[PDB]
Amino acid sequence: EVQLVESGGGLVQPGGSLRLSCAASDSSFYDYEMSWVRQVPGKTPEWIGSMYPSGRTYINPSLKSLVTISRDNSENMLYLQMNSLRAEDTAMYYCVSNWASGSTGDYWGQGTLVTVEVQLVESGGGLVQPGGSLRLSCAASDFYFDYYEMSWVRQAPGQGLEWVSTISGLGGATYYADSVKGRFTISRDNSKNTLYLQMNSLRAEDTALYYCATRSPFGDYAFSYWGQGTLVTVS
Amino acid sequence: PAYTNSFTRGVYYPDKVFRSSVLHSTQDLFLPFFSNVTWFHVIRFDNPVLPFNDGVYFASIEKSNIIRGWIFGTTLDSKTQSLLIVNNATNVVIKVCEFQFCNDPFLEFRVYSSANNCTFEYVSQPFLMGNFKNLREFVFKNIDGYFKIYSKHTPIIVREPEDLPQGFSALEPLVDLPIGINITRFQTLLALAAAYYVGYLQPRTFLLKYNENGTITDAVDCALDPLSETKCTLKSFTVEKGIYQTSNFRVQPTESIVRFPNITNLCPFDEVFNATRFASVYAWNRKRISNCVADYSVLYNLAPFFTFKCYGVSPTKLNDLCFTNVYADSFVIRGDEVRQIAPGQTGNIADYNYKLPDDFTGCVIAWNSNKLDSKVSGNYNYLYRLFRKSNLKPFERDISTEIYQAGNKPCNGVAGFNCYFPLRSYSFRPTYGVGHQPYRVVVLSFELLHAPATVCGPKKSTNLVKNKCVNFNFNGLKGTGVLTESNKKFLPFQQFGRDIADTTDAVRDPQTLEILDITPCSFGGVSVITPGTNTSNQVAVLYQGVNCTEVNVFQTRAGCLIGAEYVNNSYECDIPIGAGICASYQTSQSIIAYTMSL
Repeated sequence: EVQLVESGGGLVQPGGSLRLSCAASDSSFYDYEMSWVRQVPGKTPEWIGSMYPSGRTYINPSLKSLVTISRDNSENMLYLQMNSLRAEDTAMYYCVSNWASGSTGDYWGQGTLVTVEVQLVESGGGLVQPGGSLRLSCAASDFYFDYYEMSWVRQAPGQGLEWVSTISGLGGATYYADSVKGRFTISRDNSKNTLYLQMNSLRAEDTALYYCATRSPFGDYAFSYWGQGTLVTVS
Repeated sequence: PAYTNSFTRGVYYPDKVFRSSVLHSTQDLFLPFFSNVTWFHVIRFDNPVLPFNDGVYFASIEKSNIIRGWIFGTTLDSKTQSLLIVNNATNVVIKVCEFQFCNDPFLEFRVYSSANNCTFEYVSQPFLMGNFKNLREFVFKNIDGYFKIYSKHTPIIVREPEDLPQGFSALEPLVDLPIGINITRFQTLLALAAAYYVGYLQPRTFLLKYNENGTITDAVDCALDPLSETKCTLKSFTVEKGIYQTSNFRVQPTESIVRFPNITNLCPFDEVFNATRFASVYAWNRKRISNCVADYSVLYNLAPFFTFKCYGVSPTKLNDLCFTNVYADSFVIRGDEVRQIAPGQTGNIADYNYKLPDDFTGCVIAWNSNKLDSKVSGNYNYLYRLFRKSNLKPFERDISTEIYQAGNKPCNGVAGFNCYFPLRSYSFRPTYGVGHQPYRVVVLSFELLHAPATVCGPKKSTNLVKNKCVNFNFNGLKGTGVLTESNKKFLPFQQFGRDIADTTDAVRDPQTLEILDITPCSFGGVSVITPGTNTSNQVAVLYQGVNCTEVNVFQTRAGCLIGAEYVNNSYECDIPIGAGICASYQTSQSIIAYTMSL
């Protein structure tokens, strides 16, 4: 519930420093880049300034060397001191949390009108207790394709092979199968480039020979890279 | 009740296209050859209401035509719009209206009771066409709301076969009523030594041979004899010495099932196309479409976009291929490097702003227009990545404002000489060339996963049929066979041999959680040995050792064959049957199974 406040406005004389105040909603909404955009009546708004989270600011080359903004106190300080005021820039002003996600993730202000190398090794222990959680890991040496999709397929001898996990490389939404709905989940840690399968209470039918196979979401319907294999004897 | 032969009688034109010397093998409604059809002998009321399964092939050999009209209707109870043909003396009228036909099919307007809310009527003036008894034949059917009637009234010979004439015929399209009412029953109207020759146009696969003049020379039914089955496998009409296989021609598909989609409510696909100012160049949004139904028809006529350059997949037929997840991006770049959006391209925005993988089965879209934006004030709202010391990975966000360094020494965050910020603003003026126009490009990424389909095409959904040889196209995998409701849980995902030469065995229902086992209707490697139609018209079959008992036969280590006899003698190998054994054609004149002269 972002409820940032904006203050500062009213009658002003051409020539001076307009002191605004864009305060956050006492939260951590300053982790990304905020923006200050000016909107004139009867026309689309015009961007003015952009404050990046890494202690940086950027103004438009048109209105250059006439406006400054800085925090310098690790608090909600977005004064945006506009130097050399006039009557042409008199319009509507409102700060936005991020002017880079139009109509998708942006939150406008209220409004203040102014006047004037393919080794996919695996892990795992041995037998598993008849009912109980577990955890398996899969490492990827010399692998940087962060857009491929992952899966934990079970190819134990006897019956056929199945599909359980699905990690969208372009996305990240967890897609499970029908028999593993309330079962182990997956997580793609992009820091160390590994795969984590946090198991849960398994039954006698969960005994399999799960692998760690990755493939490309665009192209064919088969896999591209294999692993070494792990055994989970639930008995 | 009686049966008779209907050889080479019932072949018509499937469509109205006037081709020239083509090969037509469309599976439409036809009457198979040598079919036991009914022959009604009239001198009285002997012919009852005939069942209209899929069409009626009527015929009569007589002079001074007294059987001219035909009674159509669904139930003949004044419920649906029936059909009547009144051609008593000179006024031929085809009326599509509800007529209550009594028990007197003969004439003279006492056949019907009264009139009702009628419909369109054909005013065709051409008449429906002591020497001999001429032959008149007609074909009646109704498909796709078109009541097509075919006729090939031609002078017949003077009672040569006395049952049905020889030679091939092809009934030219007589008329085509645009009414779409359904007909289930069939009868006739007596206009008072004739004969009623009717049949059932059961669905099968037929092959025809057209000519440059318009007439059809040859036609094969592909369902009569193994030689007829083999003739429709080489796309020809003459055969010679050899042995050839078939593919599911002895059993023909009955219906067609698709069941592609399962959702009726559309998704907000237009929110990314028509909205306020989109994202910048250094940052790009990504909306993940979910369980929905895709309707690309509204994106074609409404809001005319630019060229639909689709890479990886076909640019058309996008209303049938269904995927699992479909991601929608957002972007706006200058109109001088948009060509770099294609996969495998390089440049400025394709190297440090947004990269594309080598395999991208999506499609780009653009609606460049400087009317919604680019006011005359000085445009510096959009920014783009200036430079990067490293290479960009495809499909990777670049939200970072680190001080870019390009000099011999690190700047340590001072923004000075050779320490420019990696984000530079853009300039989009409404008065400029084509190379400075804001292209609001969007790369719709279509990928396929192992998850159930969530958003398919806008087609309809048919009903599931159990224990029947039909065709099914669930998720692009077209298959002809029989679906069985089995208990083979844990759906197979066979990909060990990379599916080089292998077919599927079972599928999952895309509508509800179900398993459908796919079984071939009739197979087993049925190879027919044809010595050639020039010598005779007798062939034999052979199976590649499947069962030797299909649910004059000799037992060898190659299967079982029917239509020959084993000879203990040995001769020269002429036609290799299998496992070294060969056959020939010697005197009665037939084929034998002599031992190979080893």
